Amino acid sequence: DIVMTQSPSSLAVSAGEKVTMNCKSSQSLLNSRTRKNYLAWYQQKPGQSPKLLIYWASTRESGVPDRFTGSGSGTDFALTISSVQAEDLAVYYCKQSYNLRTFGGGTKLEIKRADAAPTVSIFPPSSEQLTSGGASVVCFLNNFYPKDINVKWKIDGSERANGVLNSWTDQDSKDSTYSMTSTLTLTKDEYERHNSYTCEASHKTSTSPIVKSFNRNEC
Amino acid sequence: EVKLVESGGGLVQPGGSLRLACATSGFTFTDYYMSWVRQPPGKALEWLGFIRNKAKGYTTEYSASVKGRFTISRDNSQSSLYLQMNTLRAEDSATYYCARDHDGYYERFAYWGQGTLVTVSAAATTPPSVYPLAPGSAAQTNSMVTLGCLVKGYFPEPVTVTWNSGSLSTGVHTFPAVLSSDLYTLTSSVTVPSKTWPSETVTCNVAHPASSTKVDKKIVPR
Ligand SMILES: C=CCO[C@]1(C(=O)O)C[C@@H](O)[C@@H](O)[C@@H]([C@H](O)CO[C@]2(C(=O)O)C[C@@H](O)[C@@H](O)[C@@H]([C@H](O)CO)O2)O1
Ligand SMILES: [Zn+2]
Repeated sequence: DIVMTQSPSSLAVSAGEKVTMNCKSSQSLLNSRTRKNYLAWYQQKPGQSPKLLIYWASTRESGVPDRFTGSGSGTDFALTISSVQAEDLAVYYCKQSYNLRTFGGGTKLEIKRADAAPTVSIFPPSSEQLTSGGASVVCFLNNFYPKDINVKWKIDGSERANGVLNSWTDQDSKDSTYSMTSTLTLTKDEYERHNSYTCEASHKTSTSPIVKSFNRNEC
Repeated sequence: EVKLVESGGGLVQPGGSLRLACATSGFTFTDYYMSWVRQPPGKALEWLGFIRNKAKGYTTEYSASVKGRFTISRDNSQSSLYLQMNTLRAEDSATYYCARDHDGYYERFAYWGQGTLVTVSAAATTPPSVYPLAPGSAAQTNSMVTLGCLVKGYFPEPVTVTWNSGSLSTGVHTFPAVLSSDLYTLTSSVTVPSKTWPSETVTCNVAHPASSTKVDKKIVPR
């Protein structure tokens, strides 16, 4: 019954800039006996376990960079990053331990950087997959920014939307780019009725779609 | 060094039970409260409970979301911590973490394990098909070349993908799995110097712990 809320839910900041994120509790976390606020901050980078950054509101855990500062008291707390680095991409959670423990819902910190065009690679179905009756054609759209991007598939010059699934990665911790995979899955029998397989990428960095394709006759 | 390692996660039927374990080393175990925290895929952390230290007679407390349904216990002879879950439902699908908690003074979870993923579902375990993604000859003319592995048709999560047993680590993108027809599919790409391939080998190593699957697939020129 202590409700923790964090603000904003997400935001994007460029390297070098300051970031402020906020944490509110439904009830004071100031313990009268010890005169400390029982409020910790944790950083969870993509695919990793949460790591402790700050506890008792303002105490920085050893080994945490100096650019992280906790502040606040009672029901209102903040985590401020003085100068953002690409590696700071993460979700940041506050947590009370005044009465049992309760996490806030997190603030997702994304990194803004300069626009970048994707590198596009296309791959035909493997002979292993084909022997078993299936045919997946895969296209990677790698290291681009910002996240929005559109892929079009053409089979013998005509567009196909059925059986196309897309998946974006989380932002990269080193270059702040996104990557996306587009997989078109057909049956072997349908795959074999056509020749030209084309993955087309449309991203704000060019009015020209990036086009990669292969021809079944060529292998 | 301090070490915490969860085990026991995997697929369990709705209404079933599952016990997780957390093995610790590298600190005086009985001095610490220990907590369990879970995280549904893509969602926020949720604190579930703790068991106190020796000084406070090892008693337990639970969040309201799980009180009466989950039990925490510890083995102080082996420095191990347990979470027994009963009557599992879909909302319980999550990565579960053990974390070192209060030592009677400090208010912080100073250490966390890597977490173990629990999936609550009636679907059957299905091992992945792993297919090589070899670059077209048209795509081998540049400084950098991109290879991949398609890991199709498995259930439950997770799978791991490394390249050359983990020695190729930069320039890798492993894409989040997509679920369809109650099977997951994901792919991974690695981009290397054209110098290195096909002259030196590139192999993706896929494991699917729920079916004890281990696969290496060597990417060969087509
Ligand atoms: C003031 C009475 C007791 O304080 C101590 C003690 O001196 O024995 C020391 C405090 O640090 C705390 O450990 C309390 C007591 O064990 C309760 O500690 C918890 C608890 O519920 O077990 C957990 C703590 O993290 C914190 O949430 C406290 C809460 O501040 C109430 O004291 O409760 O014992
Ligand atoms: Zn009690």
